[PDB]
Amino acid sequence: AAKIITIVPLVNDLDPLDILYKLLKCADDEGIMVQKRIFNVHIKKFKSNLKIIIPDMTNFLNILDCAKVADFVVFGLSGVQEVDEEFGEQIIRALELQGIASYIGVISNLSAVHEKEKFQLDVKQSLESYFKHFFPSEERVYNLEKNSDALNVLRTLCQRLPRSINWRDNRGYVVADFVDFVETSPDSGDLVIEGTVRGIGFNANRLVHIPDFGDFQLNKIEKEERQLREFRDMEKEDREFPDEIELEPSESAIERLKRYRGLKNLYNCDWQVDEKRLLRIGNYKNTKNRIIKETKNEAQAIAGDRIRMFIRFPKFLLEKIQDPKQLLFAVYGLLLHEHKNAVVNFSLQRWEQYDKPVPSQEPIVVQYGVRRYTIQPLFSQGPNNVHKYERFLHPDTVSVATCIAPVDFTQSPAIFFKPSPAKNIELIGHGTFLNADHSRILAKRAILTGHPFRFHKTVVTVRYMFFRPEDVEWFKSIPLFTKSGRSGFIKESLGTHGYFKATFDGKLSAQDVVAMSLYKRMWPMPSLPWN
Repeated sequence: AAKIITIVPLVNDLDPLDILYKLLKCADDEGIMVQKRIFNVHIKKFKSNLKIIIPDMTNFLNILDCAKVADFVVFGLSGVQEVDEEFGEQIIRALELQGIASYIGVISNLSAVHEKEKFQLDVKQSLESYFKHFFPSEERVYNLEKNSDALNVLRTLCQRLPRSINWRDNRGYVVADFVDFVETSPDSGDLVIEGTVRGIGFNANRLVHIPDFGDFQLNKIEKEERQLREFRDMEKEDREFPDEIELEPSESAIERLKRYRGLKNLYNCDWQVDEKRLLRIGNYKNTKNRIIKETKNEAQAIAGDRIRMFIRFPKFLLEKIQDPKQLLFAVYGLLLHEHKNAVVNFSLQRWEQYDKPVPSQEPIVVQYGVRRYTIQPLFSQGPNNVHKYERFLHPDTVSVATCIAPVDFTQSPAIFFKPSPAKNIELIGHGTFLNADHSRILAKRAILTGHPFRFHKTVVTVRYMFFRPEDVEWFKSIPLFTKSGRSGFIKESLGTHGYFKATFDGKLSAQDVVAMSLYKRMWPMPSLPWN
């Protein structure tokens, strides 16, 4: 069974094939050297097989995807060019946040630094400290031009036990060496795949996932600036006045507040899980552990088995499949029921240095594990089982983004992004799949404020909350409060423009602000896959 190595140059001045040559050369075997993008090589020197993947370096997602399947990631650093904040640095961060196995840093490049040798070494040392910043396990950064440093790296790749990646190792996966098709019906056929099994294995009675194609059945197994400023302005509004609603004299409160219900305090909410065909799960923690135990047991092809895998595959997709020795063709097992949609909950924290606002309900993409979906999330905070909906992702804390997507039964890392011609993509967030839990109720608050201005001992009279008597009358029965902590109730309508009379606990002043609080139940939205 081969160790999967992928080479990731963190600077565009580095040629990935140069790193490969230097690594291969320090095995005295000119029968390796003469030998488009994914290579199987024997190392008769450490008696080891390596499968070396060079991603398409001009596609961020392809990079991420080669790194997923990797046992070792070899990072190329540059002696003369700085790592780019917007590209290579982001590769480092995306690589860790999605889950990375083992990793080693190299320079293929030192001689390009045309300065005294104390200087060159101190550039290496500075690369070692930039690297240690992200990968503390990694003291040294290996000079691939010094033979004995090249040999070190090679020996490690061949012999050292790889680190593990939870989400991908608790499902099965395979990197395809050969891919061929076979007709069986007019509309479809068998996509035949050859590779070594990794992970927990495969069972023919299960589904299989190919990015970016979808889920498939197994037959058998053989051995721009405009939108920004508007969202920015709404973010500022919601920020200064949450969750205020300002009625105008012209409009109807009955019609504006149409889906809202009376509710002061959020711990007193007694909404059921009623109606606005999804999977619902008793306890997520337990069934997760049942499913993984189950699939491990029922597996028929086990890590290290050479496999011929027949996948029920439609013909119109054949056009999109490209050479498995040039781009990566990988196949991930799905666990029981990961095909089925459910009310799902991720966690989410802004990316480093991400300024732009990220509002609820807006098209965003998640990668979680290997899957990628366009979701429309509802944000809220970390109680009594109901949570305050927040219209915008808060500034500097972790939130819960809930929606309807297919369940994940590892607890895959999550990375959130939009497309944006940067590196054709815009990285906005990161977190992990927490949950299927349709008991999480999302409630959106609305605050109406009014000004008390006449005081007859017991009775205050208030204006500019409502602007029509018939609005005052519709909402008569919702409790009032003041930000100073008093509690109240509307007595009667007063006049014709929404003045009302209200009685309260204590005495109020004309500095006091009286308010009314309403909540609207917020329903998780559906999502669809992304390619």
